[PDB]
Order: sequence, then C-alpha cells, then structure tokens
Amino acid sequence: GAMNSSNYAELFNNDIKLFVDDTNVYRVTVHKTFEGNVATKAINGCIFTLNPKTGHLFLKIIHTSVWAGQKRLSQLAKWKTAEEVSALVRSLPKEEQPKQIIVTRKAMLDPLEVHMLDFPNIAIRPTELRLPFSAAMSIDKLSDVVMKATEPQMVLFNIYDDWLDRISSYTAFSRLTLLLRALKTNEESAKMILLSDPTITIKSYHLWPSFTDEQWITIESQMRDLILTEYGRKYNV
Amino acid sequence: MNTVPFTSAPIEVTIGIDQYSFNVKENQPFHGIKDIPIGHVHVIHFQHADNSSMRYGYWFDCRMGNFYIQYDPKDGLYKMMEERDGAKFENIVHNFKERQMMVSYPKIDEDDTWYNLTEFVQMDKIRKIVRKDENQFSYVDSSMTTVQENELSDPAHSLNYTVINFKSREAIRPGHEMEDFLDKSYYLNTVMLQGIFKNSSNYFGELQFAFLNAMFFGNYGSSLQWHAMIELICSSATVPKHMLDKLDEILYYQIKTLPEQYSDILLNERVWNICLYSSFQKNSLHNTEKIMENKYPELL
Repeated sequence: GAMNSSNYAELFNNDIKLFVDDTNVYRVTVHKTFEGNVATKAINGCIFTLNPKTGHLFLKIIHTSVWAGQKRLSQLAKWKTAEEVSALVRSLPKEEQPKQIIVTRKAMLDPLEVHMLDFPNIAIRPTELRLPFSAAMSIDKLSDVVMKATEPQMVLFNIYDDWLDRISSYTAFSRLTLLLRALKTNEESAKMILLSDPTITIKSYHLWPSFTDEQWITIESQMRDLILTEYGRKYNV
Repeated sequence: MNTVPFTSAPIEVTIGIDQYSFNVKENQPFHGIKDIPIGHVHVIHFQHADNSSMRYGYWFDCRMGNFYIQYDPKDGLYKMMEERDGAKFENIVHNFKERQMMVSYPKIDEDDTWYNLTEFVQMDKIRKIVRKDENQFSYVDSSMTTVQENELSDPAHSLNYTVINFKSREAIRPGHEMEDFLDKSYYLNTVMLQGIFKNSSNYFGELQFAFLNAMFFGNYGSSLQWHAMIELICSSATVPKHMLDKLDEILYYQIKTLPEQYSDILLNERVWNICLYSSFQKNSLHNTEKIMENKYPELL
C-alpha cells in the first residue's frame, strides 16, 4: 500500500526501490505581458529519481522544448514523468530494476501505473512521508546542470557523496532529508550554514561540503535550529 | 401470448415476471403466468418468503420452447424446465386457464417499459454470458460472480460479461498511454465495438442485461459491469452520434424503472457524477441528466 512512519526501515532493506518526485518537472515564471495580461515562461526542470539505499540519483533534465506547442502542461508533466521513469526502468539491466517505485505525489500513481503495465511485478506506491525533494534545485550543482541544459539529458549523481563509507543508509537519508527540509524552509540561511566557512569546501566530485563527523553533528544541529527558528517565525510561537 | 405454467407453489414466494411482482402463499392454488408478450426476452424471478437470501430466476423466450416451473424440494428452489411434448403442454395450459389458476402478464397497452429495457437483449447473447448449453433458458441469481470478479471461483456458475479494465494492456496502446487513458475512444471503438461486440447493438444488449441482473437479483458484479459499460462510452471523446442518442434513451428508462429505495445500492456516485458533469459526453445525455437530477438529486 502506502509508505509511512510504520514501514520506515523498509527504505533501507535489500529490495531495490526508487522514489520519484515530479515537483520540479514543469517550472514556470509568471509575468505581465505588454497588454497587461499574465503569461508563463517555462524554465528547465528535472525528474528526481532516487534510490534511498545507495544514494544513486537519476536526474532526468526536462528541457523547455518538450512543452513547445503542448496544452495542459501540468497534466502532461505527470505523464512525461511517468514516460521517463518507465524508459529509465527499461534501460536498466533486470537485476538493477526496482521492485517498488514510491511516488511523492498521489497524482503520479495512475500515470506511472499505466506506463508500467508491462511490469506488473513492480509495485507503484504512494507515501504518507512529506519529503522535501522539491528543494533538489537548492543544491547548486543540480540547479547548475538543469539550467545549463540545451537538450534533454540524464545525469547520474550520488546524493550522499561518500557518506555511506562512514554512516548507514538510514542515517544518510535522515541527513539528506534534514538538509533538504532546511533548504526548503529558508534557503539563504541553510546555504550560509553549509557554505559560510571557506576552509571547508565541496570536492569536485561531490554535492555537499567535506565535513568531518564532528562537523556534521554541528551542521545537523544548525539545520534543526533553522527549522525550529523558522517554525517559530511562521506561527509566532 | 405464451404461458409458463407452474406445477404448484409449495413454499411462500414473491414471483417476479419482468418489472412486475406478485406474492404467492404456501400451497396457494397458483399454476403460472399467461398472456406473456411474444417478441421479447422475459425473466421469471423468485424471492422466498422464509429466506430472502438468493434472489434467483430464469431468462427465457417463449419462441424457443415450452417452459414450465416445478418446485424441487431437494435443492429448495423453483426450477424452469422445458416440455418437449407440445400436445401435453397445450393440454396442461388449457386446464389451468379454464380453472383460472394463472395470473395474467399485466401489460398496459400504452406501456413500452419492457421493450425499452430489453431493446437490444437477445436470448442467444444471454446464453453466451450464462453458459448452460443443455437448456434454452438461463439461470441467474444474486450471488453469481463475473469472470472479472473471479480474476481479482467455480467458472461454470459465472457471468461471462466482457472484461472491461481501464488500466489493462487491452485498454492502452504502448506509446499512447496518456492519450488512451484520458480518452477511451481507442478502447471503445477499436477493441470493444469493432473487435469484441462487432456492433453497438451487442454492446447495448450486454449493458441492458447487466442492468436487469443488477436490479432484479441485486447481483453486484452485474452492477459493476453496467457502470463500466456506461463509463467506457462517457469517457470516449469519439462516439458515433446514434450511439450517444441511443445510450441516453437506454439509461433514461433504466433510471425511470429503478426502485427509488434501491438507488443507494444500485447507483455508483463517482461514475454518475463523472459521466453527467465531467466526461466528454457530460452534455450528450440530456434525458438521463434530467431524470437523474429530478429523481436522485442527493446522489449528484
């Protein structure tokens, strides 16, 4: 059925699974026209397809050309997402194919189920988790490859850098969701926390800074403080 | 006008004949139904007074043979049987008619209700949905499952309705996923009409048969099939105009006949709201929309 707090460890078992988040597939700026109407301008988007056990991120860049002369783009974006996830599964060797695909938004269930009819043994599931994957585009290297794209492109990342050398996938996922939730809640404050200290850098081959274990504890506490601080600011609490 | 004689009525029973129904008392001198209109299928149905579980009955056409009902005290139900001896059968019917031991099919001359509910229903198509080739009549009851329900278990006692499944490879052409899922025209016109039913009359016949089994037996699978066949047309952008106009007639008479107090169990809110107010055909079913809004405004 649906993935929730009851079945959290299931994310880190040895059954291959992918999260799919479609919140950055169709991205627009809204502006006034010369006649004072309103128009949208699409910008490049992405599908966020993540293996939470291994950190492998299949970032499918959605170039604005795919919207050209199309109607009902918010509807089409879900079907394009499902088409591309289906194409990714078919591209993978059998032993690498997921046994489950967890969609972050319930509106992705029918499109993905219909595109995956040829895979009746791959379960398509919603989640009751509120996951902050919309903030993927706050990770500078991911934003940069999406915006620079001139055509449809798939780029492969490990969203955990080398953390799994030191920590479990449960802990790595917890750290990722904390970082993304902080970036979602107050992007400028989170990037200051991560990038403030110039003596700690990001390796060419990494997304996040090269924190030692003790520095990660400090950063994680600063991220929790940020989220609390912002919840207090929001609710005047 | 043909006749279905009864040997006797040893148990108290409500007897249906088409949209009519009569209560018979235990050992009442009841010997059947006369003046049955030739040219239509008919259904003769039963609900026992002492056990309202299993509604059951028989679809028949008096053009195909001489049928009678006999109670079986072993299996505990009224059974239809065929009499092959025409002269015996005529002699029994004459005796019961002269003794006025039969009720008369109570058709009002003005009243096209039964024709309107069975316009496309043929015995030969019933006998392919309900498989018992040794009889010319077809038994249906409240509990019989459909081939589709059995997939999701005695296959011989099943209703072989055509399987309709909007999230099936049959319904969705590889490469046309969004197209075929949001617009069911492919599935309706190529797969179902051209492919399986061959024409709109067969499709409407099965839809009308599903509705009647749902209404007369409370057969849940039949209700599912009726709504699936409505939704398949309503969810298709491209439907021949004659089919839309005919569907509106079909559904109008079905909604007109439905017992008001069964609307909560016989009508699917999601399907009807989708079909009347959201679908491609939301503006194609004027008569059905008007009767639904006047009779069942709470469902909508």
